[PDB]
Amino acid sequence: MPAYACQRPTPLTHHNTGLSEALEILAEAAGFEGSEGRLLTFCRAASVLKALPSPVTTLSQLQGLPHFGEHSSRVVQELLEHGVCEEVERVRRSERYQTMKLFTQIFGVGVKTADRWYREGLRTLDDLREQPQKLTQQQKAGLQHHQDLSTPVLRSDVDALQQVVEEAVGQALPGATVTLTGGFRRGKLQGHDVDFLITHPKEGQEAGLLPRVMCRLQDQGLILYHQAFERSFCIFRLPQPGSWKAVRVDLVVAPVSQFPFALLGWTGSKLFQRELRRFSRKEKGLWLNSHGLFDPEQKTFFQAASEEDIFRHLGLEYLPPEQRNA
DNA sequence: CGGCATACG
DNA sequence: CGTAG
DNA sequence: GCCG
Ligand SMILES: [Cl-]
Ligand SMILES: [Mg+2]
Ligand SMILES: [Mg+2]
Ligand code: NA
Repeated sequence: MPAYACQRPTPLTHHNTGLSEALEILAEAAGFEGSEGRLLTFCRAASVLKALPSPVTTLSQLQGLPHFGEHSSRVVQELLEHGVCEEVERVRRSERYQTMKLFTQIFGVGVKTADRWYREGLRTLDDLREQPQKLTQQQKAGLQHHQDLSTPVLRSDVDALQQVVEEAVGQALPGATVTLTGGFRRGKLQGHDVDFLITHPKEGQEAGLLPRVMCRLQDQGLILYHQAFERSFCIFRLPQPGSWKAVRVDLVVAPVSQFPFALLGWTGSKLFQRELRRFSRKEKGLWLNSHGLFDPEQKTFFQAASEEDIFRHLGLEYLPPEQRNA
């Protein structure tokens, strides 16, 4: 088992679901406390289990696996022995975990804001609704739409959204293309937002495109919330039988020269991208982001025509999106 | 021990 | 500070 | 919390 998540296939569904879920609770709690290193280790250990070819049934099977030391191994041992891990259950039940989870799920609210509200005594969404003057316009939107944004998006919904985005993009710039990215591109049947990447085959033509796209979607009455720019974090009106619901949609524009890098980054998973960028820098001495891949010694950027190019540049076996579910 | 990804709005 | 993967 |  290789130590980096980008060196191994990780399917969406796997053989150690309960164990991985438990480790991800501890990772999430670590993030709520600002412990980014512990969050990363628990996330990585969880991801190792997702990559295994069969269920872990005994503690012995963890020996030699990367990112399993005394703490993560103890969690797995308790789950194997008793079906529950007392540490995990205490987190789940805790008022701090539950409230930080609720608050950070609000669009516009991060860990820092959630933690401040927690220390001020706030615990519920209606607590926040009762002092709306201390809310940003983005938080106001997130709170008004919170209930809809909590219900998953289906692949049917995505197809309908992609058609309306394509219509707007086509008027904004004929020839521009719309690619579904994010979790749906990794094979998810549901998601909590939809991600699209927009480019144009003629380099430079995409400059200034996103404002034109957003104006057209807004004129069509489809935009419930949004803020020169190249990423737009929107709330869209999605038709439903006899009504509609709010859906988070991210729109991103990239020049075609950067499109493989942007496609790679926006397809995720988050852990996969962090691991790929860590691998690039620490093992290959190259600097990776969603715009390109830089050689800091020759001071040159790699050209890529495909994601396959990027994996080859980094000396990694190619993984399709469905195997990037780290 | 230091390191832990790297952007944009 | 928020957002993204 | 774990790795190198
Ligand atoms: Cl930490
Ligand atoms: Mg997404
Ligand atoms: Mg998104
Ligand atoms: Na949030």
